Amino acid sequence: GSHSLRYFHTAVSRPGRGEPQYISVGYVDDVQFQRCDSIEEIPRMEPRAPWMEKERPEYWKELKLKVKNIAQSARANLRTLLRYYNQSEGGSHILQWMVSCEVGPDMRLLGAHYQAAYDGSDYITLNEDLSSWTAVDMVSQITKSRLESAGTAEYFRAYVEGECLELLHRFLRNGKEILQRADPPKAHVAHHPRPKGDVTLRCWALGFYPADITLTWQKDEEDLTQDMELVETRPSGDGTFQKWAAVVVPSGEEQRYTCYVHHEGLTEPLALKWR
Amino acid sequence: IQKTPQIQVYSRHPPENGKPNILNCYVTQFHPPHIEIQMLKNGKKIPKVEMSDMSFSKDWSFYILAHTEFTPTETDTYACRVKHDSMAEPKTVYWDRDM
Amino acid sequence: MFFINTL
Ligand SMILES: *[C@@H]1O[C@H](CO)[C@@H](O)[C@H](O)[C@H]1NC(C)=O
Ligand code: NA
Ligand code: NA
Ligand code: NA
Repeated sequence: GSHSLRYFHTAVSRPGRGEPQYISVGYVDDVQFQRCDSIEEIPRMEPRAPWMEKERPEYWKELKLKVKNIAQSARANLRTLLRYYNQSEGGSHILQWMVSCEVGPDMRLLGAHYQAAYDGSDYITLNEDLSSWTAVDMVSQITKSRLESAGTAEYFRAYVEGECLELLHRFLRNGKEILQRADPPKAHVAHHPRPKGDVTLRCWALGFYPADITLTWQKDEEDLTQDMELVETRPSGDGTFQKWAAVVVPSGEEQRYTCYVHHEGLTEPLALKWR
Repeated sequence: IQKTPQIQVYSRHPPENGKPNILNCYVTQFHPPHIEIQMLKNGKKIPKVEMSDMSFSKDWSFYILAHTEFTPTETDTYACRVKHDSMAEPKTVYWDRDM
Repeated sequence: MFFINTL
C-alpha cells in the first residue's frame, strides 16, 4: 500500500553524436511521469503520464533550471572521478544515481534513498539513517569524508521532506485513478506438443499492475526450481505487465503439474492446471 | 563494466490472426547505455518503430522498449535486431506466437 | 531532482 517517488539519473562523458550527456526519468511506483535530458547543453523536458498536464508553467521552468544545473555538476563530477581513478582522457565513463522517497497509506514518510554508481558499479550509498554513508573503496571514502564533514545529508533530507514529499503527494492525488490501484493477473496454461513427443506447459500471466509477481510450477510431490524456464517480467506497453513460466513434461502427465501465481491484487495464490 | 543485452519479442495482447495488435521488443540487462534496435517485417525494415525512454534497474543495468503496430497472420514473420558494444555482431530475435 | 557532487 506504500508509494514511492523515484528518479533514475545517468550522466555520460563523451556520449555519441546526438546522445544525452545527462538523462533522468521520474516514476511514481511503476508509472513513468517525465523525461529530462541535456544534449549539447540544451535542456529538454517531456511529460509521460496524464496527470502532468495539471502542472503549472513554473513547474517546468524551475525544472529546466534544475536540469541545466545538474547536468553541469554531473559533468564536473565525471571529470573529478577520472582524475581520482588515474584513468586516461578520451574514453567515455558513466555516472548514475537513484533518488527516492517512500510513504505509507497515511501518507507518512517511511524512508528515502540516495545511491550512486561509477561505470556500472556501486560507488556510494546513503544509509537508512539518512545521515551517514557507505563507501566501497578509498576514492568513495574521500567522498564519504567530504559529505560527512560538510553535513551534506542535511540538504538531502531537506529535499526529501520538501519537494520529494510535495510532488509524491500531488502526483498521487492528481493521478489517483492510475496510481492507487492493483490490477490482478489474468492467468492461463497453454499446451505445446514437441516433436520428440513430450509437452511444453507454459503458464501465462497478463494484464497485471504493479510489476512484482511470482510464478511457480509444482509437481505432485517433486521440486521444479531447476526445471522451469522463467522470462523476465515485461511491459505490455499500455501500463500493465506480463510474464510466463514453462516446464517440459511427459505426454500423459500434464494434470500432475500446477502453476501458482502470487500478486498484490490477489487475496490468495491462483492455482492453474492445463485445460 | 560491460553487460550483454537480453532480448524478448512478444505481443501486447494474445495474438489472433487478422486482429491489430502491438509488437514489443524489450531489451534489458545491458551496459553501457548506447544501443541500436531495428524491427523487420518479412525482411523489410519497419520505419515507424517507437522507442520508450531508456531507464535502469537496481543493478545499474539499462532497459528500453521498442514497439510498433502489427497484425499477426499465418504467413508474416517479424524480427527485432539488436546491436550493443558488448557484441561482435547484431543479434536477431524472431517473434514466436507461442512465447 | 537532486545531485550531490561527490568530489
Ligand atoms: C591514483 O594515484 C594516486 C597517487 O597519486 C593513488 O593514491 C591512488 O591510489 C591511485 N588510484 C588507483 C586506482 O590506482
Ligand atoms: Na519454455
Ligand atoms: Na505489489
Ligand atoms: Na497442469
